[PDB]
Amino acid sequence: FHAEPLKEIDMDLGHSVAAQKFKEIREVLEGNRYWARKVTSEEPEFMAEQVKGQAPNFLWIGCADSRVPEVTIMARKPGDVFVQRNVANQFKPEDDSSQALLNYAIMNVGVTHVMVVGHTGCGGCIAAFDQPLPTPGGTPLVRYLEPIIRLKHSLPEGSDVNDLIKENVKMAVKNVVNSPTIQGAWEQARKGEFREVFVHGWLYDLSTGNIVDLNVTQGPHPFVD
Amino acid sequence: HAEPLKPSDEIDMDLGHSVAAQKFKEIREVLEGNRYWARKVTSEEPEFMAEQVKGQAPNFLWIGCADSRVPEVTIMARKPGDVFVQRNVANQFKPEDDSSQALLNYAIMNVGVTHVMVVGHTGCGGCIAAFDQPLPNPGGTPLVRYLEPIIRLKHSLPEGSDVNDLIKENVKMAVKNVVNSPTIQGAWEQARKGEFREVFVHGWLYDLSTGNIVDLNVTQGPHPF
Ligand SMILES: [Zn+2]
Ligand SMILES: [Zn+2]
Repeated sequence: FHAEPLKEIDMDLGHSVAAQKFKEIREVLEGNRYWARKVTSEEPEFMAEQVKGQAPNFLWIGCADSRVPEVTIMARKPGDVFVQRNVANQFKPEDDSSQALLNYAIMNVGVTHVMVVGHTGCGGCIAAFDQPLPTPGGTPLVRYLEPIIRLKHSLPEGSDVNDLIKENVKMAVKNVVNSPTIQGAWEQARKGEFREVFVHGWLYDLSTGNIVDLNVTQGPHPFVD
Repeated sequence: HAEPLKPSDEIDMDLGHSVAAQKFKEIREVLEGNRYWARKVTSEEPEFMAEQVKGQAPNFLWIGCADSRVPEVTIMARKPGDVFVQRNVANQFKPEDDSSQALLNYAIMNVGVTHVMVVGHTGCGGCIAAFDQPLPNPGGTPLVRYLEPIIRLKHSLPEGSDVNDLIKENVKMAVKNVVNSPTIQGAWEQARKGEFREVFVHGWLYDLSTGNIVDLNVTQGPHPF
């Protein structure tokens, strides 16, 4: 919603303790100062429009991996893409976090397209790839990765890391589709009570920089062409 | 002598694989933007793709909000490979979640990050939603269940406190939660024994009015000063 202008809060980056002690911190904050000056002057109305609220058309459900920033790789702007990022782009149906996020995207800010986006070189999948099925689960990671481990064990023999990565996107897509939020949106949309919303599964290919559609899109109706 | 196909033709052909790009101009637009981006990067930076294929070594972990107006890489003028990211509604880091705890630990132990920034933002709908709420009859929709700690926080703040006050305190609460994490504790105790690099936690506030990131100066490291 509506941002109220700010107000001890101190804007001069000369007064940031960390920026005084760490070059890398100063660099990033100075990067931000320069970004803001630049944008303020090439689109004086940008900051003003964004203070009013947000209307992203997309929700990106993606991985924490530093190589996969959604706005850069989709060449978008702030305000285009509502985002969840966690390790190995999971959307667990039991998770309040994820259901709250998905419901808010769709019902409160007006998202139309939901993309689950995996990527090659995904350490979550690479790590799940050589685990045994749980009886119970070593670390927070192995436990968190349980559904991806189970998934690995349902793959045809000779399947590689990229097959796991791909099926993990499709599994997240199914989890999203089976949420109350989307099932509810689709029930309404079918009857013309709500806009149609779509869930997509994509894979970002680190070797090319290209997003590849895995074509597992679903909407309120049979999605064929 | 034979000329390559022009980029726009190659891109149209490349996107033929995507059913949805054939159905939604919005989707085609984002996949075209991506392809133009990837072409450019590959041309200006012939070995970007090569290095990112090999692995990642970000110095930062960003713990931020899903809000579409707050993409970390854009507003800090960074490149892919610089920032490992968690994004959820209103930038929570719940100490009992395996997902957050696994992400944090993976970032420090596996990925090698040195700085963890909790970043809140003005106009935060997560905070604005928890400002209105009475207290846990134990939570009437999963958003309310997810915003409990912020709902709690809200009721502890002095009378006349506004949204921006809650947003700031939410960052500090999150920072407190990360610091109290087993991961941070065990990096800090290990570091004080001169066995691990020092890792630091910061609290930032992104001001949508100006585009500036405010350091709230709540940085913690293994030692004071
Ligand atoms: Zn990943
Ligand atoms: Zn927010």
